[PDB]
Amino acid sequence: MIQRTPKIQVYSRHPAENGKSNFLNCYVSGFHPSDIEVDLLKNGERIEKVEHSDLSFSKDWSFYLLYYTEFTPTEKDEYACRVNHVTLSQPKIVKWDRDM
Amino acid sequence: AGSHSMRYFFTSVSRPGRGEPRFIAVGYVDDTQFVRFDSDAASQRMEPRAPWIEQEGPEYWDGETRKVKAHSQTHRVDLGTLRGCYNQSEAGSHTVQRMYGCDVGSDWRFLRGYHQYAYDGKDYIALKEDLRSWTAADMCAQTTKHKWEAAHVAEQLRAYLEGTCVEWLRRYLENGKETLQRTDAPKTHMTHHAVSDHEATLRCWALSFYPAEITLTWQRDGEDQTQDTELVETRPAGDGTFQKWVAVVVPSGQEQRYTCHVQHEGLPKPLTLRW
Amino acid sequence: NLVPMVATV
Ligand SMILES: [Co+2]
Ligand SMILES: [Co+2]
Ligand SMILES: [Co+2]
Ligand SMILES: [Co+2]
Ligand SMILES: [Co+2]
Ligand SMILES: [Co+2]
Ligand SMILES: [Co+2]
Repeated sequence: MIQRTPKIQVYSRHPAENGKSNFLNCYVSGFHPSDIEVDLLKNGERIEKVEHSDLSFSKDWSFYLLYYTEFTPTEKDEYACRVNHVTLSQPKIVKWDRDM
Repeated sequence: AGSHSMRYFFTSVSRPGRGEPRFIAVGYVDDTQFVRFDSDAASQRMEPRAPWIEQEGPEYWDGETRKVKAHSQTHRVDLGTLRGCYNQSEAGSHTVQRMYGCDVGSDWRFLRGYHQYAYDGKDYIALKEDLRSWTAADMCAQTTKHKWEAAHVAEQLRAYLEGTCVEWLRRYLENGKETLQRTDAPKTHMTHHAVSDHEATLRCWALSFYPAEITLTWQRDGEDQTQDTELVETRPAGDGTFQKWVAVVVPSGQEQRYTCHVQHEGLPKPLTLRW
Repeated sequence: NLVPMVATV
């Protein structure tokens, strides 16, 4: 089409342990069109220091991006990725599940 | 390793209210990004993204910057030409995407080359496998094909794909050999998570691998099973390596009949994991 | 090493 909804995976770079510095990733892929907004959340608040990869695309032309930030996981803190795109009637929030 | 590729990916996105399109270019050797250009960035230069490309001297960087800006201007022109051919308004944003490159085999000789172009995420025009003619998706692309046939555009591009492209790929593979020609076998393990009191998910993990190509397969009694399985897209770790998992739902107590096989270039023999 | 010329459609 020109419009396909993003696949979203939210994961740490390394297996998470409390008190040990790591990287929180949100990988968004398979989307068109390219305009997309991705935020990483800590206990519901947008994290400020977030970097992303350079826009690229797959064989079928659909786009992918990695958004990432350094973090130190704790027992209580909850993390998530919030994505908005033209295919979504509201932002989609995908929680970080440390087993995935 | 030996089959290897060099590929470039380019995206331009028009900005109809004011100014020029956003242009992003990225270059890869296999699954390693080595250069980038972003029209929004301050440098206005082709920038290194791997240590082994930083070897290259000023003449290299000047030349790649000049060429990548030329790519950007062709994309700009094309966005205008295509808006006209499809009789579209000035209101909407549109996209062009281009990918080209070359593959060499284990002997490091040319294996194949390619150049594909899309408008708004749909095929527009692509070089055929023989590198001699073009595949046009629609009648606007057909007009382009006749223009490019007359101007012998394929012949020029073919020269690059069989010449410079494979020559510089070999150069980069040599210069970056310590990483580019190193395979990083997946670190594998299985996890087990109850879904209820009588069924559980087995998840077969492959971590920290390079290159990105991998196959994870679940078996029950040694035969492939795809029902009640889930395989995620291979994803970047962020450190240059890749991750993937595959899961299967099984009756609790029956885990031992299931096996996960992992195939990767870095493994002499596929791995077999069993709970 | 980028292609040296890029023809417009
Ligand atoms: Co940005
Ligand atoms: Co002629
Ligand atoms: Co000739
Ligand atoms: Co268990
Ligand atoms: Co659960
Ligand atoms: Co039941
Ligand atoms: Co088997």
